[PDB]
Amino acid sequence: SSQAWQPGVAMPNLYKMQRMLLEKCDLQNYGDSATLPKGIMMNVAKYTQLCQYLNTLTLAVPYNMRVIHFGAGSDKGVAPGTAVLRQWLPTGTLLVDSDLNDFVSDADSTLIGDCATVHTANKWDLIISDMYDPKTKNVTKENDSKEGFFTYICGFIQQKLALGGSVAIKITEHSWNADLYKLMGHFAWWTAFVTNVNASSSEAFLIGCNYLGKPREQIDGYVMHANYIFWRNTNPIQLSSYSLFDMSKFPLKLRGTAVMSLKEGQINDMILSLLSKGRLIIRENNRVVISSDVLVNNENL
Amino acid sequence: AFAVDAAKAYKDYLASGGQPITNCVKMLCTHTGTGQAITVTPEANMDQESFGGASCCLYCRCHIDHPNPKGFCDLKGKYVQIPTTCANDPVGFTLKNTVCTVCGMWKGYGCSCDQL
Ligand SMILES: N#Cc1cn([C@@H]2O[C@H](CO)[C@@H](O)[C@H]2O)c2ncnc(N)c12
Ligand SMILES: [Zn+2]
Ligand SMILES: [Zn+2]
Repeated sequence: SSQAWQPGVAMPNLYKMQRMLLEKCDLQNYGDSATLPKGIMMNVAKYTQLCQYLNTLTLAVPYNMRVIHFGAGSDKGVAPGTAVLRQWLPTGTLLVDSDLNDFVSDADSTLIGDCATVHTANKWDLIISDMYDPKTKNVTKENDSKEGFFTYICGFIQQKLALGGSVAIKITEHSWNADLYKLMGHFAWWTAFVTNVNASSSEAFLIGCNYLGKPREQIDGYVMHANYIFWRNTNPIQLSSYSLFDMSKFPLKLRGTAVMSLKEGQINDMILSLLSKGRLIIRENNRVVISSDVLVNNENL
Repeated sequence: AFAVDAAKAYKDYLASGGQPITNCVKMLCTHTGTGQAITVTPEANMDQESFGGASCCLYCRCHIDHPNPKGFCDLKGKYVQIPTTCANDPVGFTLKNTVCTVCGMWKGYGCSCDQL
């Protein structure tokens, strides 16, 4: 295999370069399940593998790093994914999370409500989203690009992701958005990463590595999702929990990446090159302030 | 004058034979850590499991005020190490036990400060 000892499998570059037509996703391992370590939740395993894969990329990791995590609640009322992110991230990292439904979290701050109600004054170094509507998994209707929280995520990235920052956004066969794929071309590199514990599902994390704030590559997002499904359809991934048992190198290395404020005119090619290598973050280093919009109604008489 | 006594209530519910609070978030870790009780990152040793702190706090989990004039949570945002033998009820364990203020180990489950 070799793959079975990795945290998961990233979409090989050649599949990105195709021009496939969208088909239904039919996974051979559908219904297989990995053998999780005793007492470990799927979400803990899935996030652990996501973070293990992110350890292999050129993530910018500044002092006073700012991370925001959408879709962080569970039907259990807790935040397993947040707990893994906080273990992974350097101590002191500012971590905010959010969900439509109430939950209790280890994040430094939590906002409950539709993500579209969330606003922040500051920019972020990493955005993680596990947001998902299981009503999208309806095989009897056409599989078009979805709006909803994906429209929010696309705007949030363009407006509040620091240059140099990275994202990991969860998609599935039916939960996807063409503009989000298009926005992957505004990073120095991108992939769709499938965790080995959840390889029986069409889930992937769309990862954009080192944001550049402009298109480096023009991506047609309808075509790219069809390319992703083609890859999944033709490359069965063996369910595996092997990587969960070795946590010795798990922590994200505190690189102390430089943070600079810069105006548009100053983003020359030497800056762009540092951004592309994970060596620079561009944003203000002010205080982190967030809020949730609250709709007020009085239904008396 | 009136305050709900949530700690006592869980204790009595347990003694009455009720099932312990579940869905405490157990972490993957090396299990070669310091063994201290409450830490900024998982520190379980070979005899412990590490858990996300919020999910093991009675007050966090039951949406009640924290027993503290400040309402500050001892566990939220940290990791709590629980002896493997007691890991079926982390909330009970954290409630019924106390951390040595000198060495950071659980009194009776790592703290050796009272030894000759
Ligand atoms: N559609 C939708 C959304 C789904 N979720 C949450 O994603 C998690 C799915 O694993 C779950 O806990 C859910 O409550 C959303 N959270 C905020 N805003 C939204 N618009 C959504
Ligand atoms: Zn608490
Ligand atoms: Zn002691």
